[PDB]
Amino acid sequence: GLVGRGSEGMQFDRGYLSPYFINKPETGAVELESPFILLADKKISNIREMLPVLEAVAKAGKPLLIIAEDVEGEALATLVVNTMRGIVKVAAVKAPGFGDRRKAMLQDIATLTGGTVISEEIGMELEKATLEDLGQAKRVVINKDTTTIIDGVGEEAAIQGRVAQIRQQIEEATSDYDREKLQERVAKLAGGV
Repeated sequence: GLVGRGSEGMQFDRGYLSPYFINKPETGAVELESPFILLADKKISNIREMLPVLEAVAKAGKPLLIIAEDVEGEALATLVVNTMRGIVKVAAVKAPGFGDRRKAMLQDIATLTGGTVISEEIGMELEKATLEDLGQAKRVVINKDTTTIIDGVGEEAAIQGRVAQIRQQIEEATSDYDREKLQERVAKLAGGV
């Protein structure tokens, strides 16, 4: 099953949470150059937990892609109004998958991009997130159905280590279904380098 080409980015089947993020109307897509990337494993709905990071990226002068369980209510509303006013170049999408796998893929993305997942179970506060926790990529492209992360800035050794972790998980898998879902994570990681 050789792939006769180089990587084409890490792509997952989640699209923009608002059409007002679209900055490339020709292709109905959001294209962000050198974006910061926020990874959170919970639903973001309060403006309170969104402003700190927003002011941070606004200060650095960089676009931001937010990947969380979901982004809605006042939080989403604040992202939309500020993006339309041109104060920040943001886009929000739901994290891929569900359950434990959703969490594992959020970590795949964090590792690929040099970011840190803002994890609810361990007590991490979104309002306490800093630029250091944000991941980065050369570019991201989001349309109605997908999100593509191009050239994540993660440490090469860390990314290779994550692939090795998944490889071991595959050997320990008990079904072709599980093995293919694990292999899917490997292919996505390989696509983002």
